[PDB]
Amino acid sequence: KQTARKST
Amino acid sequence: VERIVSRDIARGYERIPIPCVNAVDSEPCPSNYKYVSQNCVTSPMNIDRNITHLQYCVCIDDCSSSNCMCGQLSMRCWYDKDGRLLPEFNMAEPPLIFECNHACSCWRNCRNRVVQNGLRARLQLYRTRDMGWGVRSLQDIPPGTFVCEYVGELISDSEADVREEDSYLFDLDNKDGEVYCIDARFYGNVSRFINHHCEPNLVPVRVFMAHQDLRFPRIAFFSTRLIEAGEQLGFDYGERFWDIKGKLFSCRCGSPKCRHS
Ligand SMILES: Nc1ncnc2c1ncn2[C@@H]1O[C@H](CSCC[C@H](N)C(=O)O)[C@@H](O)[C@H]1O
Ligand SMILES: [Zn+2]
Ligand SMILES: [Zn+2]
Ligand SMILES: [Zn+2]
Ligand SMILES: [Zn+2]
Repeated sequence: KQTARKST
Repeated sequence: VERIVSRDIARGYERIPIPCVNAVDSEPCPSNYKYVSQNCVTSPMNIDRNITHLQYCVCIDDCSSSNCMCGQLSMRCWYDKDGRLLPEFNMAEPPLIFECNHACSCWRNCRNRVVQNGLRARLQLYRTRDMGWGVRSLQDIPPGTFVCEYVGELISDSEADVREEDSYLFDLDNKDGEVYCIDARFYGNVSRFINHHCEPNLVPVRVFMAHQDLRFPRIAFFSTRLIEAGEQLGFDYGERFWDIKGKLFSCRCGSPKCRHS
């Protein structure tokens, strides 16, 4: 992705 | 020395105050966002809220038996009589939790309701020495306790991909396809301030309460061990965060087992 994502 | 810069960052929207303190510098309480205690939307999300689409239980007790259909959906009900996750709960690979809802035959005080009762732990927003604002616990938190929910603005994966300020995005599903994300940048609760830790004392769990639209789980943090009074809260942001941010800065969690330093 183009942006940082927190995730499980 | 410590200055209390807010009585309550939540303005009375939580069951207890969440004060903010600063023992580090001259900064006042952060105010560049709007505190909300429940998820919101800007653009419509079309969550399925058809009451007839809910799976529900027909329990004649307090939902602590083998026979609770909501427990069955969750694999089993993972909550003990104190609302804590059972030792058997897989923290490495958490199941989906389906709490009881308004379509169930049970009472509002049944066993299978924890996250829907909201934040109750005494938390505090504070100024850290080298990671901006962080969140600590003011009291001992036993293992498996619900601590807080990741709340913010519900957006599409596509929209999240054009949000320049990306430090507060949380993907609800890791798969490709129709996927959604909570952005806590503009609207968020205390969880927006929880820093990353490589050996975390919180784990995020996907939970369903008032609706069961699988596109829109709610994110609940549970403690993974005893959290002692004063301890900073942390969870593992995961690889989709550090894949991007690791090119810009290194992890300062301080763990001997740090994986992003
Ligand atoms: N383990 C860590 N090491 C270095 N920076 C961290 C970190 N955990 C969180 N952060 C910082 O906090 C951001 C997430 S938002 C978390 C709250 C933030 N400290 C604030 O003051 O608003 C990250 O992009 C990074 O800037
Ligand atoms: Zn039941
Ligand atoms: Zn039920
Ligand atoms: Zn019930
Ligand atoms: Zn680390």
